[PDB]
Amino acid sequence: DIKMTQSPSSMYASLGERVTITCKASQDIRKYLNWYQQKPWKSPKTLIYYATSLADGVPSRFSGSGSGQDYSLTISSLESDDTATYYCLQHGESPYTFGGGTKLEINRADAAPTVSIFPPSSEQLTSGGASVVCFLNNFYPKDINVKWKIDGSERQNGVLNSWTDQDSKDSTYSMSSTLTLTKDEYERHNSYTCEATHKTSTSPIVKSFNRNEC
Amino acid sequence: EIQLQQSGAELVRPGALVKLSCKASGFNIKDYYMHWVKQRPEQGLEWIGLIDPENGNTIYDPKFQGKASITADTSSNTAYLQLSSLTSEDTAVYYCARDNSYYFDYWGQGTTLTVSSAKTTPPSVYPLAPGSAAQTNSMVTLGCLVKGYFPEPVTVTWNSGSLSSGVHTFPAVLQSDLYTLSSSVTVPSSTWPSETVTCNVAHPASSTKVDKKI
Repeated sequence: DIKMTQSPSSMYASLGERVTITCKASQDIRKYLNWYQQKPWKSPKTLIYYATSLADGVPSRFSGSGSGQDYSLTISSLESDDTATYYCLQHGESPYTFGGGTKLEINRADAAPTVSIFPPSSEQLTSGGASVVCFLNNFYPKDINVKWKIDGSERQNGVLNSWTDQDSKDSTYSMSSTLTLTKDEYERHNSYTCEATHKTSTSPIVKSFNRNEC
Repeated sequence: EIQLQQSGAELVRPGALVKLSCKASGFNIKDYYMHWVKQRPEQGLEWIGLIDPENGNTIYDPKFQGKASITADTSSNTAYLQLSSLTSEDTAVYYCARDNSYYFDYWGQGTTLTVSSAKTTPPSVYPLAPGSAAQTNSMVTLGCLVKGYFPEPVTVTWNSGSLSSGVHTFPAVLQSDLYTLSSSVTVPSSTWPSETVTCNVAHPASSTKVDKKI
């Protein structure tokens, strides 16, 4: 019945920067608007209630204002752990309505990933499978590309790539790359390399190992 | 003190019905409104409905009329959420929350409801140890490969939660009725192998709980 519009959808800002998120309703909601913060895979936390009041244990760098149909939340000086998704919620009319949310990412200085590569573990080889894992940790920006090469520029398919969310402490990202194979096919090849290209260097990071497992 | 316990995870079939529960501790539900909130995978929060447990009044969002039904039992301090004629779109995390008149002050940890016809498959847990000191620092990077499980979720932990610093859990990727997830912990070269680093995995939908020392 009452439509909430949140803006922007996603934003990037640097530490010590002042941020402002907006929420507008389709009709005057009489100041019955709240703000929630959601950290990845944790239930939401209330920041502000009744447009301007600060909820339980929220820092003073958070504030809110607005009246009628226009509302805004403002974070005065960005701290690394303000990475989260923020939502506004109107409760002036039933049914209560959430805005679409805005994702905030901390802009930070580029960082190069530390790469690690693990061959198939014994436990797994014992069951007929061979998974090769490659970890790329604490890099920035998120933009990165990994390729797997089996015995040369002979690269492959059957890989699973996953990125964490942004770190609350140091504002970096991390990625896992898993090449999954059968014990059978693994034992027919010699070298396994995962290359990553990241703007922090014109050269690719070629991390390798030779099966030569005896 | 106060806690809202939820059913945690369930695999249900397309077309069937389900009843979720929310047991409150530390306070009487007759005294507050209890709300039910939904959140699809990479999506926003959606308000479902409320109930005044004191003298049973319920308000829903029209979207869920004749789909969702909320009940509550003052004698067992439990709010309920039954959904009917389940389809894929019902795969979400449903949270219950306590309304203090101003905002939602307590939330349950949520219940992952997966509507699908795949079967329950427990995870295989494999340790990731270095082939010599993971020299991409004087910190050793270790890990765990949690593969082939269904449905979501799994909660990986290190040393029973004692190790939270230097931890990176990468979200699951689905690949045909099966998910893969990994975690990495980076410790000082002085604490391993000298000190025991163990990863604990739990898969609620299959009652599997595994502990892998590396």
